[PDB]
Amino acid sequence: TSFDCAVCLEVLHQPVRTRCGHVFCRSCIATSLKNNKWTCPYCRAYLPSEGVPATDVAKRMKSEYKNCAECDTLVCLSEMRAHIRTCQKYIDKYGP
Ligand SMILES: [Cl-]
Ligand SMILES: [Zn+2]
Ligand SMILES: [Zn+2]
Ligand SMILES: [Zn+2]
Repeated sequence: TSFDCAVCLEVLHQPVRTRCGHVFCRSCIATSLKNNKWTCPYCRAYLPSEGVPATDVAKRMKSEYKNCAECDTLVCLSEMRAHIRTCQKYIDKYGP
């Protein structure tokens, strides 16, 4: 599915595309590179940088809605991170 992150598996937040064509949350690939420099955490390809903002994916996420996995509220994908931040059922299940 075009809208999940290949490291955390949640709906993408600020999607970034790496030179190898993998798409991750900006913070997810930033933290991966902090620990294991110059490597894609999904396919292990050489990365000279975090990548570029996946503005095609960000655009499409504005016109997509999906149910939160934990409370079933229909949420816009662009706003899903903000939803799970304060979703009590999510917090119940995964912790703060
Ligand atoms: Cl709803
Ligand atoms: Zn992520
Ligand atoms: Zn990759
Ligand atoms: Zn929820």
